[PDB]
Amino acid sequence: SLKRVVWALCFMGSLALLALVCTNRIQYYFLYPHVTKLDEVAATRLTFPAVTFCNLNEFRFSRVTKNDLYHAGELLALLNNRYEIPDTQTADEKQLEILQDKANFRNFKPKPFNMLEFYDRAGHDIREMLLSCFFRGEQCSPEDFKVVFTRYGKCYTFNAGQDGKPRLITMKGGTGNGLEIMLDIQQDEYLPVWGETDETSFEAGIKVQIHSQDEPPLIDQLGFGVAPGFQTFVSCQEQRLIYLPPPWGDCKATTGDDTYSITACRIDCETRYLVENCNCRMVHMPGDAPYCTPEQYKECADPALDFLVEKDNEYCVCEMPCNVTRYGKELSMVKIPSKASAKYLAKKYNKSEQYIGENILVLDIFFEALNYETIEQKKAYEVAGLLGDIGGQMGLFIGASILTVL
Amino acid sequence: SLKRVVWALCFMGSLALLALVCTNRIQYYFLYPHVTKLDEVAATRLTFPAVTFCNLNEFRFSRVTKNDLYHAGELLALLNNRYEIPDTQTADEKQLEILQDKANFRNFKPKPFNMLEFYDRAGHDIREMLLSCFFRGEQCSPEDFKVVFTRYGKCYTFNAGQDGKPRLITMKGGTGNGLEIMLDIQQDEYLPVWGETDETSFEAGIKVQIHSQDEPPLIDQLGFGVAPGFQTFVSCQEQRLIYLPPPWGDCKATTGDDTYSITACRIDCETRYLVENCNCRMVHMPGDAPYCTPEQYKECADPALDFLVEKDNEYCVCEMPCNVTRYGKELSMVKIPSKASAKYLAKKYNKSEQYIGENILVLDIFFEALNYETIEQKKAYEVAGLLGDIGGQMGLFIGASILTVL
Amino acid sequence: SLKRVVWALCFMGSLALLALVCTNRIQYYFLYPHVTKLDEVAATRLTFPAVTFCNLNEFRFSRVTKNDLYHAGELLALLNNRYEIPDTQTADEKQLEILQDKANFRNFKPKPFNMLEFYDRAGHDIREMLLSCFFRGEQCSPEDFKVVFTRYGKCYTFNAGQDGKPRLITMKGGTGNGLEIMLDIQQDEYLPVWGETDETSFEAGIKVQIHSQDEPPLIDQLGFGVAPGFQTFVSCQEQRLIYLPPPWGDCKATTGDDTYSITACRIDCETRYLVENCNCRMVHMPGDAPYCTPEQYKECADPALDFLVEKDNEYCVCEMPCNVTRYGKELSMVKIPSKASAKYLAKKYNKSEQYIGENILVLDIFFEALNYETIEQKKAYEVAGLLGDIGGQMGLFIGASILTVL
Amino acid sequence: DCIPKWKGCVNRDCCEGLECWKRRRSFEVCVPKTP
Amino acid sequence: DCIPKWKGCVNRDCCEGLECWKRRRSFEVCVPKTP
Amino acid sequence: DCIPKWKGCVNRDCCEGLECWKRRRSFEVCVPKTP
Ligand SMILES: *[C@@H]1O[C@H](CO)[C@@H](O)[C@H](O)[C@H]1NC(C)=O
Ligand SMILES: *[C@@H]1O[C@H](CO)[C@@H](O)[C@H](O)[C@H]1NC(C)=O
Ligand SMILES: *[C@@H]1O[C@H](CO)[C@@H](O)[C@H](O)[C@H]1NC(C)=O
Ligand SMILES: *[C@@H]1O[C@H](CO)[C@@H](O)[C@H](O)[C@H]1NC(C)=O
Ligand SMILES: *[C@@H]1O[C@H](CO)[C@@H](O)[C@H](O)[C@H]1NC(C)=O
Ligand SMILES: *[C@@H]1O[C@H](CO)[C@@H](O)[C@H](O)[C@H]1NC(C)=O
Repeated sequence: SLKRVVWALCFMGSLALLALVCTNRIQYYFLYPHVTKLDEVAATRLTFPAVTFCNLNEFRFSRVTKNDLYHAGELLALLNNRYEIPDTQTADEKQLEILQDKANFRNFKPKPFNMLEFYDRAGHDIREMLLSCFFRGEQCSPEDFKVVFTRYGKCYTFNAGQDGKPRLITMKGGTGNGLEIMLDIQQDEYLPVWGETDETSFEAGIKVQIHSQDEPPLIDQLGFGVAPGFQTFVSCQEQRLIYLPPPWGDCKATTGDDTYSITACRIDCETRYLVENCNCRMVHMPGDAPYCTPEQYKECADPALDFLVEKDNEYCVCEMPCNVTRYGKELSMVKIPSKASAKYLAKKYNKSEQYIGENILVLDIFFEALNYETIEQKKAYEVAGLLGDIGGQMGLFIGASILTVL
Repeated sequence: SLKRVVWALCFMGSLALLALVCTNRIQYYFLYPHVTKLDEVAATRLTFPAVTFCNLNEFRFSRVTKNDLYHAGELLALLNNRYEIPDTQTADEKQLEILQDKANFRNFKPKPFNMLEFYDRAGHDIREMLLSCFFRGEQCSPEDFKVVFTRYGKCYTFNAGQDGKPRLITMKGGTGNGLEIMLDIQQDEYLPVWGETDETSFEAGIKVQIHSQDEPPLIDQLGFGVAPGFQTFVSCQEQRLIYLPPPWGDCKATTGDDTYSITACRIDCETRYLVENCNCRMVHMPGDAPYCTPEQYKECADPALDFLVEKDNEYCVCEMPCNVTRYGKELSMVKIPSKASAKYLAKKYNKSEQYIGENILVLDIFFEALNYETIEQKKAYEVAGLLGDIGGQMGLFIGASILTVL
Repeated sequence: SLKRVVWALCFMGSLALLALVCTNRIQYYFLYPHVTKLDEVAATRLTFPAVTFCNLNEFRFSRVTKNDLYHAGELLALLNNRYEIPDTQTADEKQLEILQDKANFRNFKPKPFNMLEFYDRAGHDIREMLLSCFFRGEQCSPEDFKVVFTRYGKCYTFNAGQDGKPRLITMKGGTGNGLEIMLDIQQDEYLPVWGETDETSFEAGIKVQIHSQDEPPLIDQLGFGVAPGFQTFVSCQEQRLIYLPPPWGDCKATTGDDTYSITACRIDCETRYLVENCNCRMVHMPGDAPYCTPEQYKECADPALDFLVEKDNEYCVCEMPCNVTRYGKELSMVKIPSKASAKYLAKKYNKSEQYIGENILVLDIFFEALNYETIEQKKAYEVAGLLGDIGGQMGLFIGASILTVL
Repeated sequence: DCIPKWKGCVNRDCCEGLECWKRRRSFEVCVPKTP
Repeated sequence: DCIPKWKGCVNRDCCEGLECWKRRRSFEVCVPKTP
Repeated sequence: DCIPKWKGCVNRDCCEGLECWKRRRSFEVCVPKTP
């Protein structure tokens, strides 16, 4: 029964592979497989990123009083356990006579203060700092920067999209279509450093961070420096990339909190922790909780916050977001002033030539192209797809099932 | 007629899905779908990019005469409506006596000039600027930079591939296999800034742009700064990416104009507009049209050109090109001179030590790897593909069509 | 026989396409086709890159003796054919009396030296250079940098993973979770430059390279500058990408040599060549061979090595590796010291204010995110796949083959 | 008297259809009204 | 006497469970023992 | 007299097969003729 055998050979072979492959492709959908779809799209419109920039000096000495120097003084390392100036005290010719007239504790009468208002008043002032501001050739001004408190101090966020204002867009690549600012970093109002502490610093300049408006700055961690006495072009490429919730992916798409962000979750994780461990919240942190004090800072807040972010990694697990924007950047500097325009600007802002080279910087952020790119995780095999391969032939097989029973 | 019904059930089911899916896959080809094919390829040969660099100072004061100071003088803000020096005039000890001997309009006899030749003669000179040039270890020289006029002034493009010269290639990644130049920015020949105007600037240094030779520079918009008194390594990654004409894509593949470029279309769009609105063309613009004048510049050309690029975005729509090269860059600086080599170079170029720190910069461009990457838009479903899925079974179905009519 | 013809028409058509397509898909597997699978994955752990940094000055003058100045002296261009100081000699007020007391060859008695130990002793010392070091908030120290000799001199590699030590990991993006170092570049111990030679340099600062530990530095070629008097943030994105051996790909997966690297093959290619052409090996090169001498250097080693890497590209073909890690970087600088902390640090390290601005730099390397990306070459069509398309139907066709012979 | 397009508007009076706008690198001038 | 968490450990004596750790930007302080 | 490979060619006379080439960071020297 050779041919008779073959007839049943390949006939029983058919249903072999059929169910074989069928369950295979069915299994492949059970792995919940995906594919990363990369796309470069060139629009005529880009929504311009929010730009936050902090000065590195936390407060102006011009703006600090006898009052604040009491409580705060020992936190800035300008003071002793004894409310006095260490043998480590290193300070300017003129600062002495002006420091002590404000440093005299003979017949001292104290009055209350809070670091929120302190940062507010003594922190640097964008009205002062900003010599000129242009977005896309339309003159802007201090009105356009919302204030955000960061661990640096009083800070300023351009293109906020906050307080329900509009988010700016750009019609073209290149310089004229970005933001160009010119600052006096105000070194003269810089506090003296008589020793190392979290509120005191060796570097002079600003720190910037470019974020989606949806994302708050952590300028401490994610920011990039800009030095005085340089024009600095920063030329950006918008890269926007996407993830899936499980089973497919690990991301969390959560507006439950507005929108979910790493910096976002990362921050209240310091909030909860600082509150809890310090029985206080720190000024740049959100919530209804109490503000810290100079004593609170030194002895709990500051150190606790340092251990948190640097040392202990078992506390905060901040899940991977699905929708995420990132801006790739390219920086370059050139001297400013040119030796030719020195005296022009020593006139125009009324400072010394030598001053200009120390305190003046000009920051240019832009897009190199109007194109921007995307990396998306898409579902590889979907219920429709399984019904598209197995299902159709599974309905066909279930059809020849009845005709058989006869 | 249970089994009799099933026989026609699945029989009429077959042609259900058959035409169903068939027209589906036929519909999917009507969407003219595509896929972006990303590839990283490592060759043994890279074609080296064209490198354009402008000085920031438009003309040398050493090279300007009584003649040009008449017409041009008020455009550089060195002059009044009255041909005189403003109360805003801020200028060097020695410049006075040397400025006015050239500034004396008593018994003044004028003579013609044009800004094309002005830029040509008074613009900075690469013979002067370039102290040393090496590509891939073979000493180059001023012969190797074609001159391109930009809104900055006289400018110079390395690895031109123009005037039908060859385009240089690189056999290896790293420094020795790139271009390394050393400039004196020549601050001493920098014009004074007595006020703000388009032809005057606060920053000292150069601006570079790295382009395909096929692409002209817009160094104004797309360029990246380099400061004096620094060695600056710029380390590149060639990223070459492709697009499709419609229906698939939005690109335009046009040699109709040689080859189509954004900067390319972007430029004649300023040309047409500047010509039209100013009844003149500006020196760095192409065409047969007339050159502007200092009066023309100030009162029409300059301002009109500013409104064009910054403000009004409804004029120029410049379509997305299919074939496009982009060079990704990484920059870093180090002090030059070292305090050790200061006096060596104060000797060797015959300037002061202090001079060297202001005027001397060294630019190193290279590839980090010989690899370079590509992002290509490929056609997902093609006529061959539809005939490959539906067609074969559509010919098979049309076959069982005849045997049926019997 | 119309319908009779059709019956054989489509019947002979079936086997047409069947074998047609079948051999097509069989042919497509013969092209050994592949696909590049791009993936962005966000882990909770990143393995931190090795970080090598060289000082630009090869040896301290503080640390050189009469002895070394004999042999070496003419190689550093501090000497004549006659063992004397050229008319090109340009050197500091105090250096004269201190240079010649060490320069006196009257009654001279020589003693042996080797450039390996020379580099070792006279080369800069990380005990000196490193004012502070922190990784992820845990204070590190000179113990943590293995010494690697490069063409620069004595050099130091952080996060070595060598001498069978562990490779450090990072739990979080941002600054606190990276490495932050603070150096005195030690300009005062910089050798004088009286002329140009491979062992002498115009720039002051360091050079860094960030590599997988598996990959040795070529800091000469692949490194990126860092200048003194700046804090420099360098913020990294780990991009890890893969290739296939032939037929599919061009890569070579070879541990035959531990692991294969371009810099790796690239180096012994200089080793073999330098040895061969110079009958010597250069100090930073591996192997059992002899060390060069100052005479050997000048007259063979140095020049030969220069011709190798810059000029002659027919010698070294170094094949494309399969497994390759690359770190993308973003740099920025800010002034240090602030004019406020100047005197603090002029105290703390006991140098002049003016000194601090020249010699002090602070380098911060970190990851911006914990995410890192991959580009993988995967096999498009595999033996299993061909058996998956043709094979199953080829077994089915071979089945209807027997039933036919009847 | 109105001030034409392209002309310096300093200390100002533009001709019909224009707004006087301060340019980034230089003095303000009258130019076309913009959305 | 032991020194509590959060307190400056300079010239040292931490309370049980803590190690005295030198912070990057400021003085050393006692904090939780770490793996 | 010809100058061998590897030797400083300053103020020049290379041995057969070599061209005298100015190096980036240092003095010119005789080396192999190149395409
Ligand atoms: C993800 O991004 C897209 C594009 O902006 C947006 O429309 C969508 O709302 C985002 N997804 C979710 C679920 O928020
Ligand atoms: C000019 O600058 C000096 C120094 O800052 C200051 O004393 C003066 O108040 C400024 N302007 C004037 C003239 O009031
Ligand atoms: C696109 O790029 C390829 C690769 O260089 C080139 O060969 C081709 O000519 C370009 N396409 C067109 C139509 O110009
Ligand atoms: C040396 O430099 C000075 C200043 O630029 C100049 O006067 C002189 O002409 C230069 N060279 C010589 C010695 O001619
Ligand atoms: C390639 O990279 C993977 C990921 O680390 C590694 O496990 C594997 O060993 C590498 N391949 C080979 C053959 O070395
Ligand atoms: C302080 O610095 C000076 C200059 O380098 C040096 O002479 C002295 O030895 C240093 N320290 C002291 C006080 O010993």
